[PDB]
Amino acid sequence: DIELTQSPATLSVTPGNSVSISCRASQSLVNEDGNTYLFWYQQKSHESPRLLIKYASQSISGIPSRFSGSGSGTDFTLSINSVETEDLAVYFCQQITDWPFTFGGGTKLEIKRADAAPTVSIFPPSSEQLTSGGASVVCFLNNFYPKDINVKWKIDGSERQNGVLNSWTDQDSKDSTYSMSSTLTLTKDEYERHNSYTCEATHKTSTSPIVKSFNR
Amino acid sequence: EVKLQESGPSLVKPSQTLSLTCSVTGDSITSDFWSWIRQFPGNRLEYMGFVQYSGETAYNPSLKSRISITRDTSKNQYYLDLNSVTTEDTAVYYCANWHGDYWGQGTTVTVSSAKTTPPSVYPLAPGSAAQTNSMVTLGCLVKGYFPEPVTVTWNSGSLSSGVHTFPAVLQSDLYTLSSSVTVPSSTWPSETVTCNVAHPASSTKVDKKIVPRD
Repeated sequence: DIELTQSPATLSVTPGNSVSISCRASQSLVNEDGNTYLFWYQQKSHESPRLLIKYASQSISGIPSRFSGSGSGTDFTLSINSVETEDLAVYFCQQITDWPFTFGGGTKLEIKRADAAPTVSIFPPSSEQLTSGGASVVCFLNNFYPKDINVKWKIDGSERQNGVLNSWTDQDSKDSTYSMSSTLTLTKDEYERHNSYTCEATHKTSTSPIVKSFNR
Repeated sequence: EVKLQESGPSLVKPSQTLSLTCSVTGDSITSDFWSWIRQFPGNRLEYMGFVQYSGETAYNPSLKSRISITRDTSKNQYYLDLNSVTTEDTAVYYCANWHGDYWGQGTTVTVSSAKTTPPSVYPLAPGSAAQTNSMVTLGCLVKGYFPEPVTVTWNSGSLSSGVHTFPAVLQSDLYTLSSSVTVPSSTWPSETVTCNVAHPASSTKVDKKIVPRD
């Protein structure tokens, strides 16, 4: 089958700047009838792919002039000449010259934004959950930038590492920020042995950490 | 214009057959060729095959005689049947015209021998002490369910601008996700705020009111 290798796997950009995504095919994509079947797609979070370019460079109607395709044979490029914040998504190349039709593995485009500190919130285990016998303490770290960040849970000042589950949101198309959620899950019995529950966030936006805390 | 829509089961056990339906509205299916494309966890896409207006088909060799694509032209819908599935057949299934000009919304399908587990929906209200703040953040913890997916809305989608729904994580073979909403402190508890949670696999549809901790 014809294999498509995209490069790079991920890249970042500042609105107004341009970006360049490549697609390498294992063999020429020029059909016996001299037509090249290289298609380019844009896929946003929670959506199906959306076709942008057909036949390597032929523009679809309704796609901004921003997007352009070039290349031939085995080497193709998708270029966006003046990136808008809406443009964040995963981009794929596809060939329909040979059977079976194949896709490249995708290229993740991310945006650059001004730095931003996270809004932190801690929540005690709900009564319903404690009734069942477990105790999850949750802390939301919303709307920050850059994505790199550290969270530490502390029980009565004592640092806790085991029992934590973390989850990162995808970058926001509207404001280019990131969000994260951290949960420390304990048995009802273990939670009742301490009083102070603390969530601390360390991020570029500060030398000192943001501390959210509650006591039983 | 041309609008696509997938439908089918959320969970199917190994060795069984998976069957989906693509329902088309707008034009007639005799005006084009139609396909099935799936996306695995990792986001890799595999073109499954297509069916022409004459009933003729092309199937990807990777699906070693386990696939069948047929149609119901009067009903304006086409189908997919995949044999003796295994874990590897877990993915989200999309239907699209053969060139990818139009696509449906996609449908999540998990193949497993594990039993369906409905989520425990717990509310997240701030600890009983507080209030110097102009905004207030609440949340819902959707715990220990299987398989994926579940969807969350706050107040039936009336509250959307300050929402964050986080991707589920796996813990002891079960999924757990959370969602947060931020509103002006003058709206809650003054007015109610409820998170609506749906878990398709177990046919779960629960509304949980966020109550202040007294």
